[PDB]
Amino acid sequence: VFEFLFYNQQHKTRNGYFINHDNLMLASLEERKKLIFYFIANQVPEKLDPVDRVKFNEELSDNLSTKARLIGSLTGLIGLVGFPYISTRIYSRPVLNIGLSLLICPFLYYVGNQLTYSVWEPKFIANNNTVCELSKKYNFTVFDFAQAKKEAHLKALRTELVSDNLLYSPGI
Amino acid sequence: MWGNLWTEASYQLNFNIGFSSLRSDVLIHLAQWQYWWWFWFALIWSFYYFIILKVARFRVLKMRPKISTSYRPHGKWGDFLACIIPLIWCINILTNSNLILRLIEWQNESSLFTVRVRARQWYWIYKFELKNFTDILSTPKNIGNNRWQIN
Amino acid sequence: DERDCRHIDICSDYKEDYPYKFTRSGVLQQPGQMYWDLNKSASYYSLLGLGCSVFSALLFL
Amino acid sequence: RDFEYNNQDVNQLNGAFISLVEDEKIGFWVGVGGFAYSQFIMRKFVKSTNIFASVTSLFAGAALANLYTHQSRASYARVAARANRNASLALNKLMEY
Amino acid sequence: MALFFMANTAISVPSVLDTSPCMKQMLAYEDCVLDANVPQQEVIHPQWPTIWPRLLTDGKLLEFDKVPFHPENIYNYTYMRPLTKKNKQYLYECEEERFVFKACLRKVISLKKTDKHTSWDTAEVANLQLT
Amino acid sequence: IMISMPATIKVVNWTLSLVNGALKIDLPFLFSMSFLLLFLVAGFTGMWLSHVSLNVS
Amino acid sequence: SCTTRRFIDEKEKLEYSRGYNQQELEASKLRKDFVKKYIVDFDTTLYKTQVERDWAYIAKREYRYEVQLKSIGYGGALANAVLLWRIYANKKMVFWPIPIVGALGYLYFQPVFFQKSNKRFFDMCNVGEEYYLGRERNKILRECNKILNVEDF
Amino acid sequence: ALNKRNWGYNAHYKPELERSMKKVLYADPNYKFPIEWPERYMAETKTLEQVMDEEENWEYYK
Amino acid sequence: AARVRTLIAAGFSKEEAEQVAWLQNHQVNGKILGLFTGGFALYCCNNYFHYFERYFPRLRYQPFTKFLAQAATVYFFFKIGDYYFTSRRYGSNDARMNGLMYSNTYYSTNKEALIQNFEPLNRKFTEEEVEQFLRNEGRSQEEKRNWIYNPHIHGSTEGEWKADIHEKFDSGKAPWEREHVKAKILETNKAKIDAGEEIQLKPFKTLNHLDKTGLLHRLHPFIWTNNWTLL
Amino acid sequence: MGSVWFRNRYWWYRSLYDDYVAREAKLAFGIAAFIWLPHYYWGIHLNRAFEVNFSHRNYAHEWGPRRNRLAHSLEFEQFDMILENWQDLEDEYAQRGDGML
Amino acid sequence: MAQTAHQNRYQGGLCYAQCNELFSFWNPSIQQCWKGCDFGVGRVNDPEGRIEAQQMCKRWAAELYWTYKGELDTIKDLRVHADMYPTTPQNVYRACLAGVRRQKF
Amino acid sequence: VCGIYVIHVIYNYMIPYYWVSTPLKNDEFTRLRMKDYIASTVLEEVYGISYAEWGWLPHDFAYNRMRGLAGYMHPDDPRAMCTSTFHRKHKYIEHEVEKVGDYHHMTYPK
Amino acid sequence: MEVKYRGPSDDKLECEFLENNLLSCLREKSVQDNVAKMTCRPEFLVWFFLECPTKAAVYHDPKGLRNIFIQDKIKQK
Amino acid sequence: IVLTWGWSSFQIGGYNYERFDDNGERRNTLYWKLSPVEFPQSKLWNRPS
Amino acid sequence: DLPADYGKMPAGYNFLTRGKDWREYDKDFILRTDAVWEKFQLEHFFRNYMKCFFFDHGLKKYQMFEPEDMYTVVFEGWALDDLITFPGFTPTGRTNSYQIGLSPRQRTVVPTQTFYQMQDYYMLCGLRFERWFRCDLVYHDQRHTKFDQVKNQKNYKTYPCYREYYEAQYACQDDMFDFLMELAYARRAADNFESDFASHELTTLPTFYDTPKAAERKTYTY
Amino acid sequence: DPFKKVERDYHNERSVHKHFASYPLKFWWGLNKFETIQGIHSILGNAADLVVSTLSFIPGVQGRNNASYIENSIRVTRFRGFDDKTQ
Ligand code: HEA
Repeated sequence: VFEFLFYNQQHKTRNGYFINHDNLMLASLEERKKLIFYFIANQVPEKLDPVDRVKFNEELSDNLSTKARLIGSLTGLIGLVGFPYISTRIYSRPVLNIGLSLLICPFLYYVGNQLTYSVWEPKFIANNNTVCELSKKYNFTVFDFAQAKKEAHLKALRTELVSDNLLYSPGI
Repeated sequence: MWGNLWTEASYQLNFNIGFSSLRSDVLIHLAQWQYWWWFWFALIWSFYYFIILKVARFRVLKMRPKISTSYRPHGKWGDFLACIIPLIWCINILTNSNLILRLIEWQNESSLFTVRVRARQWYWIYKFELKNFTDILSTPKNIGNNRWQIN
Repeated sequence: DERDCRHIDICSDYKEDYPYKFTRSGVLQQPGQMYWDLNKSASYYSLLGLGCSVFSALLFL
Repeated sequence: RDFEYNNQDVNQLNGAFISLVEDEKIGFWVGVGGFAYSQFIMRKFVKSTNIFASVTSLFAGAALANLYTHQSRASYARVAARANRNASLALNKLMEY
Repeated sequence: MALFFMANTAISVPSVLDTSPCMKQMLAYEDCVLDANVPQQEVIHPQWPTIWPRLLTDGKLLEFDKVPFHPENIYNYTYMRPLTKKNKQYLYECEEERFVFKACLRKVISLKKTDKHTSWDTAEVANLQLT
Repeated sequence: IMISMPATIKVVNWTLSLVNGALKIDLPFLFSMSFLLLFLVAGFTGMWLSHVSLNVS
Repeated sequence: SCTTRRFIDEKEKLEYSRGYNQQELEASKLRKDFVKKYIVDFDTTLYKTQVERDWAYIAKREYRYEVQLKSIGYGGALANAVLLWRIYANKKMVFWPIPIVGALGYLYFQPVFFQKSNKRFFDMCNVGEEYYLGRERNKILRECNKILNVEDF
Repeated sequence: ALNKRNWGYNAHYKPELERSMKKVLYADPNYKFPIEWPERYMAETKTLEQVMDEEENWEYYK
Repeated sequence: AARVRTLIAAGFSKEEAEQVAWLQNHQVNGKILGLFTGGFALYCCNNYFHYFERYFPRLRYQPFTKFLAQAATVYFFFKIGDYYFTSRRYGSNDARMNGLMYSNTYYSTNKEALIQNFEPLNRKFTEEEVEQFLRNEGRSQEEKRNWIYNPHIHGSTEGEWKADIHEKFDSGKAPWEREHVKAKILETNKAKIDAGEEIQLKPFKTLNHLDKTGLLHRLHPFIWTNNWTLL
Repeated sequence: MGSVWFRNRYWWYRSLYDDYVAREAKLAFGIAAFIWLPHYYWGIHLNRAFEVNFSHRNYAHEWGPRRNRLAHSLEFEQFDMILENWQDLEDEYAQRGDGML
Repeated sequence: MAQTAHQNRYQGGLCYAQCNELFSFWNPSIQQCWKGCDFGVGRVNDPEGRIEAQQMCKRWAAELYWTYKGELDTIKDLRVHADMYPTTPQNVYRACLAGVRRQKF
Repeated sequence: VCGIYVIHVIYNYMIPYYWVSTPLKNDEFTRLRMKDYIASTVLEEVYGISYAEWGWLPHDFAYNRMRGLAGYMHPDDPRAMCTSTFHRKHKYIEHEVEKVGDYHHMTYPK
Repeated sequence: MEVKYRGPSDDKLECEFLENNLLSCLREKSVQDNVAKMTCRPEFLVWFFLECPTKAAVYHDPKGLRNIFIQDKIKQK
Repeated sequence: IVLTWGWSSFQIGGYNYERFDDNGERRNTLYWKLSPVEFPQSKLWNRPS
Repeated sequence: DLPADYGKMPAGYNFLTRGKDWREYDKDFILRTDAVWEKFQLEHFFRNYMKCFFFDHGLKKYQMFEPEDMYTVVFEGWALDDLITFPGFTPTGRTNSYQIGLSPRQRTVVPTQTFYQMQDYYMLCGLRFERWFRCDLVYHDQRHTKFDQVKNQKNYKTYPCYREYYEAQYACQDDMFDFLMELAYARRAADNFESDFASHELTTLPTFYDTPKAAERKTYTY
Repeated sequence: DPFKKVERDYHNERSVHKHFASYPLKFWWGLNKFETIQGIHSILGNAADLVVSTLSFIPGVQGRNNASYIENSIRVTRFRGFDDKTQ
């Protein structure tokens, strides 16, 4: 019942995947358009045009995608204080040192990325002029949102299914 | 050989080891059966490797002789236990034969053509019936994507 | 062309029939004495000689 | 024209969202206060390291915030589950061809 | 044999990939002709209208001056019958396929073996033969 | 095909009796070993000839 | 056939001995990229058409034997030689040299083998325009032919 | 329904070409073929002259 | 093993949720079986871990090596379970051998079909398709709706509307299968056509690509436990 | 496998033959696996060759006559093109009766 | 059952099982009725399915034995006798029709 | 075991042959068919086809299925009534057929 | 199955026979089989396409075909 | 004698023959797609049968 | 689908294709890149496969001889015999390359399953010959005036025992046919019917197949 | 090129984008299933939002406007239905 470690969990709590029809049950019409555009562009940019996808991806990187990575990197570097934390002249344990450093750094990176996302996603999504322009251009419907959600769930299932045999895949 | 299509199918050379030609399905099946039978006997021969060496190294009078106090034998299931090896070979042979025979036997009435082979003293005679000639005109042709047309 | 690697006018299936005549490239090719192979052998021999000479010079000290 | 969300479900969702926002603000304030109190208490009588004290303070603050935000978040989750289930079923029945 | 007699099942052995130039067009023309069910057997050739025009005129494919013509059944000397209008009608249903097949054959005829085919030795290996 | 069942018993009995004994090599013993070796191949040839397809071939 | 395979292998060895040129080197790099992406690192079971899957699996088996297995064997031979020298030095059986030199030799001979049968592997991709893999292979072959000023098949 | 299959009945030609007129003809519910698949392989009993007369006196379905 | 209610929470039909749950349950149950099998080993061969210290002296001297070896054993058991459940393991689609997990045929076929047959819509649903879906409210019931053509309300011709009404509802031709809709979609997504990206008209039919019973791939069921006979 | 599966091996021993070759059997099994690898590899190669032969035979049965008919049709189409050119020439000769001559 | 669609007689199904009740133990009519029931799979519940099944049965019977055009359309009695061997195309067509009639669901 | 094999030959090969001897006015063909089918359908002669991929290779199965289906062409064969289905794909892997009941001819497997 | 290899022969006598058959076929079928005596054997013409392929180039050459037509008209005259 | 050659001689000989003699095939064939496959050695010489 | 008479054969459609721009069908076809090599191989295979004849220059014509041993072709080439002219695969030159199958089996009078238990058709040949002899004796004398042996072949009728005679000829061999024909000649010179002396059924066991009301036995059902 | 990261290719559409190195390194994200961990993350986010408003008093940065329904929904539903069982 520890599937949280046995299954992928990084893709869940980011990129606006938490939004669903229930949220659109309370948003305004322009708010619904903006939310639909953001969710569709994030989860399934294939349905959108290529130039628009490129612009939206650039905006997402300038807003959260690169920023959350930078914040996580800063947190990990903070956690990287004193790589030989347990070191002695008699013996320096490289195994224990590298293991502790690896255990500390990923948690700090995840914390920093999560903090940056949870802090800037409302501001970036709500008050992006480019996102508003894209929402005006697209104006996705509820049927579009449902189809996009189904496609995103299928893609999420495929991602775990694709990396099912990462050791030896003769294919039979 | 009719033209460049060399119809000679055997073409076996002198001092041949195996069958003449593997162009026949029966010959291919027989060769495969022989190779498989030769493949799966390993363990058997293995015992033969170990029995000879032990007898020739620790059973002689000058090397570990044994005082056999065996008034009578008391085996009960030895023959049935050892019979599994003959049973397996028999089953394999029967399966191979039934597979080969089922494609070349009990199929006379469903024949595309008919020929009579009468072997006379120092000669053979091949007789073709009149109806066979008509059958020659009545052969279906699989033209196109597996479409059968009868002229 | 010297580097044609097709010295006999036969396909990979060798659809031609013996005697399989040689090709124009095979006209010029010398088996095992071409420039590339000879240079490869020369380079192996030079590397071995340089290693042995360096080892001897170190021992000569 | 497009599909419209159910009325009663929409009203329940709106009420739950308002309550959730208010409870979130209250819980954030309560969690800050609890973190401060935990830091003080640990510095008072606990003979331990500052790292352990800070970890205990953060954990206790998160626990206090969760305790203050249990009922509201749970009700919001239940309402969202029911609404999303109904909406998904209706939409799937609509687009099925 | 047995359940495990050969001990190796060569599932990798795939069906031999056919590499005929205009096989698809030829088979489509053949299927259309078969659906039409034209009594004349020579119609199977794409160039049949240009091969024996007498079939469209009287069905007089060959001269029977020396060999007597003694028909016995309907399926006798079928090459000696003109194309019936109904059949001709069914012949019109496949005109597009016949024209496409003829165009494909002509395009294949226009092809040549130029000197730029440096892989002339490595043909079968390219043509899905290294099984 | 079923006839080979008794022959295998005889071969097994010979092989087993040859083992775990006090071997006193005489000229007779070599001839018995040669007889066993010859009987080994003949049984296999007969069993192979018992196949209907092989016999027809 | 077997004779065709022998001729192909011998011609590949002779060509690798003759040289690799510059335009041929770039074409080999492109072909290696295509084989690695669409064949070597792409599971053949993912292809839409079953026939495409079969052809890709045949090509993948050829790569596994002609490139991966041959490189593994060469690396293992190099590792055995190095381990023999080391055991001669220490008069005892070491453990690191086997795996270390095996990995180094696999990395080294991995490209060289991929350098020899670069064309041959490409020859296993000519499924035809009826397959998406076939269309991509045709585009790649057209690019290589434009680069090399020669008409391949 | 899962196991229901054609079993090779009335296997008419399915033209894959887009420019195939017969396709459109095959789309017409009033289209008539030259002969029924059940009878396409049946032995012809009519006389040659009668068959020729009947074929000459034939009208298109369209 | 997916909280089947949650699967329907996202885009998933009751049958589609069942298929997704079957696939996820297969993967997760394989991994969990491997992990739990690893657990009993450490609860049993813990002494065997200590006894194997004469052959490997550093373990008796370096305590952390014991924990590393325990983790290695757990990982080995988990990987063994995964290979037993999440590997390729192709086998014969035989009715007497299917069902029993001598091979991973069902899960492998489902995963391969899902990977091969899934692609995004690559475009937006047309308003006519949206309108047709909007007009499809409850029209899928068992009783065929008596569509009445009112010239004051439907306009056009009575027969023309009746044929149009049949095509929209009675005939069942999809809005993605409409000629006008196809032409409009061709006119709209030209930008994507400027990149040569194919347009998917029908959404990915989950019921047409996954089957827990495996009937879609036509794999015969277990002989001993299936009354129905496939093919 | 061997004496382990039985609860009274002695009995079991006698119950077969009243003779003991157990160590021989164990060493023989080990050597037998170690040797059985190679014949398996060779048989795999041979079976692959046989399967290739069967596939080639099936393909020749299916594609041979079709390829022959296609070649005949190609020759006929080339002849038809040549005949069309010759018919154009004949039409010119009709338009140019003796001028072409 | 080489021409049938089931590996085993027990796998033939009730329809095929009814075939065993249709004729005696000494007639290939059992195999003929099994083939007919196979032809009727997924078409019995449909009227156009039954029509197409009759056409398919006629086509199969014509393919089996060479008969004149329309000869099977002159069968005096479509009813079958338990002692009817598959000797004639009319008998084959009658057996196929009975097998189609015996297919439920 | 041999006697059981012999008893099967005794009960199904000789005594029925000793039953009917002379031409009969009433159902002579029926009696002869019953007698022959009582002997021509011994399972030991036909039961192989059920598990045929064990002896038929992948491409060999496709090559022989055409002859095997054509082998039982004439319906007048009571023993053919006992043979398993010749319209089955290769158990391991079939190279040609995708759907079993999807053929281009009522008598040709492809 | 095992078919040997033998390239196109292009023999002078066989080429002459094939060319005569091809010329007769052209002269006859140019009238759409509306001639006096059907003397052409189409299968033989097929050999002309494969036995004298070099001469086929003359058939594929427009000026060569025109000269051949002129010569054939002179011969028929 | 007893073990080594009895399980390696035939396979080694077949490998050497196929490697150096190409299974003794005639060279003038049309296409491997439509030609009979000349299989390698299959009747084991080291085997008594 | 624009015209109402679309698909109707155009009037006077000669079906000729003189001067047709083939570029229209270019989009309707796909050609492999190895087309040149494939065409060359196909042409070579056609030249070396169907051509089972050799063009003799002396007669300037293709000739053929019966199939013989390859050595006889090679080691005995200079002594060719039985040379004939090439007739062609068809009188009109049509192609005969097609997969062969089995034609529908003809209706049989004597069922082969009656004595199918034997690999040698001795009893089967005997029964078939007896039936054919009964049929012939029924319809012997009228052949010259009421069967295919009539003079006016426009009124020729297939002999009523044609099917039985052909089935018997298939069942029996040449020697068996000769012996049966001699016995039949004796029996016909006797003109003695089998029923003229039949007594075996008087000592035959009763059977349900021999009930008095024979028509009442067959319970017809559909 | 980002455009190269946008092309629709089947091989790209079926490529395993996660290497084994991502198996351990990204393993920390799974703690979100824990209610206490989610609450700690939310508290950190709230403190960061307060500090962000305090810094957005300076020009160029706009604070978290309490009238934004989108922002409120994002904050209240960022972890609304996290479930490792899904996907
Ligand atoms: C004394 C002589 C003798 C003995 C002992 C046998 C014993 C056997 N014979 Fe035969 N046989 C003949 C003398 C003998 N035979 C003669 C003279 C002919 C020809 C008559 C004529 O000219 O036509 C003949 C013909 C003959 C034929 C047909 C040849 C022909 O068509 O005429 C057949 C096939 O069924 C056959 C089979 C057998 C079998 C199956 C045994 C079995 O008893 C033997 C099989 C027993 C075993 C198999 C046990 C061996 C134990 C093992 C465990 C072997 C396994 C070992 C390895 C694989 C390493 N024999």
